[PDB]
Amino acid sequence: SQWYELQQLDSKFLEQVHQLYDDSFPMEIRQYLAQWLEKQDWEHAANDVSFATIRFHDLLSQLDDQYSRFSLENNFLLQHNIRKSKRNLQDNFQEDPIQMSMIIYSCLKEERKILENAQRFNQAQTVMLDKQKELDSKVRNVKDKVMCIEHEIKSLEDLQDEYDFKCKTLQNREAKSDQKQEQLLLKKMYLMLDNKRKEVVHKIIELLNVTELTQNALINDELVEWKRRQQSACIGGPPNACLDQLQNWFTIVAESLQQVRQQLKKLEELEQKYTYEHDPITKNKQVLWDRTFSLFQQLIQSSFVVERQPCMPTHPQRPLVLKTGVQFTVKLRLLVKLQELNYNLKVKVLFDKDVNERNTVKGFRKFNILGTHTKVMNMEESTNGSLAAEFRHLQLKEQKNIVTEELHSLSFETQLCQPGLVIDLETTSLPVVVISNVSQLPSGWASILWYNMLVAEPRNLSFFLTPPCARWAQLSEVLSWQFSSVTKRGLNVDQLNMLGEKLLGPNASPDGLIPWTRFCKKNFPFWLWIESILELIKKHLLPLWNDGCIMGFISKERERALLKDQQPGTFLLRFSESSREGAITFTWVERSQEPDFHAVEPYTKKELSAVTFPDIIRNYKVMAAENIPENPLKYLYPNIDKDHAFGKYYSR
Amino acid sequence: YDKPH
Ligand SMILES: [Au+]
Repeated sequence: SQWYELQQLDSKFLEQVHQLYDDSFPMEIRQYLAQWLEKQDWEHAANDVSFATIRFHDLLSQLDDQYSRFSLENNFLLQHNIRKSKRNLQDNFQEDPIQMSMIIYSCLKEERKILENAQRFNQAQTVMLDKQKELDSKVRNVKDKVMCIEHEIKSLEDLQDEYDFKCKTLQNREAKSDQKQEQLLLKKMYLMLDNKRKEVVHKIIELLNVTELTQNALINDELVEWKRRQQSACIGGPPNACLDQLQNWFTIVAESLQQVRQQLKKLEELEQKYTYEHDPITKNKQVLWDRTFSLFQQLIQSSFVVERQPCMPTHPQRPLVLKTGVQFTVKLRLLVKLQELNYNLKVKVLFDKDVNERNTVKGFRKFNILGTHTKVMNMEESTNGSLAAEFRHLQLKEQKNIVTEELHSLSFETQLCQPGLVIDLETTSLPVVVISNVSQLPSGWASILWYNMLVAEPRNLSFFLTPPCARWAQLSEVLSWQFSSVTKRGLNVDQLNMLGEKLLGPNASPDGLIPWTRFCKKNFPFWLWIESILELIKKHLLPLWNDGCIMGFISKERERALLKDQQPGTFLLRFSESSREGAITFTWVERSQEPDFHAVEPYTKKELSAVTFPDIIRNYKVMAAENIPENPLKYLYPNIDKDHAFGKYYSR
Repeated sequence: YDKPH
């Protein structure tokens, strides 16, 4: 069916499919009666009441058949849903089937566009793809090699045992002198052990060499990259890759090391049983045992990371910003994962531990954690499980009696206790910002935005003393992101450009450079400004904004640019640059016996809370040159009819 | 801003 065909597209189209189904015509129906629907001549019914009415009841009857199909399967849910869908459909169109037909028609019709527009497979006729592939190889290698060694150690151990047994046998029985020259039958046996031992030692070394080398990539590339993405991701960037891939690489090399350790033990047990001047096991004994633990210790300390940065469940929109007295959560996790580690790692949270500013910086506020300070890392069934501790129940508290842009950090300590084995693990979250009142979130978020967009390290906490600058090519992206995360759409080239200039003047360059002072520093700043627009958009213009029926960012300069020489009615929707509250306004052109340009005093939520913007756009009215009221709003930008465009949004 | 609400 056309329905099926759609569910077979890239998540970018099926996402638009989503935005075609609301409670008016429940998608539940569009799917459970897709073959019936796709069949009917909706275009016709959209024009003839009787056909429409006939089909409306047919549609209802088709629902009844579907209800009974579910009754058989006892699918209590769908029975209930179908039931509701029918009841809805019913009292929404049983008096106007012509419109329900028009709905189904355009809905199916708009689906095709998407399948037609989804054939961009023409524009489809290795970066990380290859990288990821190599690591799997080295890692796999390390693995295999360990097993190979473990296999010769066993062959090594056996020979020695026979060998021993054979010697003992001779020197334990009842011209014999010349026959005692059989000592060579031993001399031979020895040259074997020596050679086999030297061999094992070689491989164990080679193995270490490799391992370390492969461990460098894993910890110095993969780990670092993932950490950086986690940052952007927390800042509104693309979804961060889960750990599973790392968690696997780490966990594998880890097992290998752990085994080499066992191998080293096995080797000494063979030394006890037998040694000699220049025995390799004895010579390498130490170096090896040490190289191994060295690698293994580094490995497992690198694996202890913050999987979910500090976040307040109440303001999930702003991760790294913590409000005093409000509860928050963080989640730690060890990328290694060995059963021999379950419940053996008690993790403790420390706020601002090892911080200079606690003394260095003057006034530097100081807070104290209040909830549960310690948690033990458990396993939790993912598709691969994972070894991690999570902290719900954390509260920050002010211990009292630059401005609020001071950074603090959360510390996580734990330790591995085993036989004559003890490793201390510690790691910290990205810098945090503590605030007292909600009003600071925007500002606070600004800091986090700056910090994470520029720094790569997890600690400095003094970043805002010499705030770097930002390459517009970079600030611009981060900004789009701020939108493409509160709404279904980000900022575009045109919108970005206006913003570019309002920061870099006219000579806007991808390599421009914006000081942090020209971002969150006679009326309020940029970020605070951009922020309050997102506020407005969110609580008063989402659909209009999402559907792209808002230009939002044009300079009054480029404003007329497009508005000059254009359909008299034509108007434009933009956000005010003036208001320190966030407001939109419109501008349009008129002919008055060149073009005349007009714009309304920006509308703020103060208004929009009383009358919908679309409604305002609808009933607006001004004095025409003929001293007779009428509203100049005729065409949206590319010549769309006022009603044509904002039609669905109209209150009534 | 030349025109009123
Ligand atoms: Au985050």
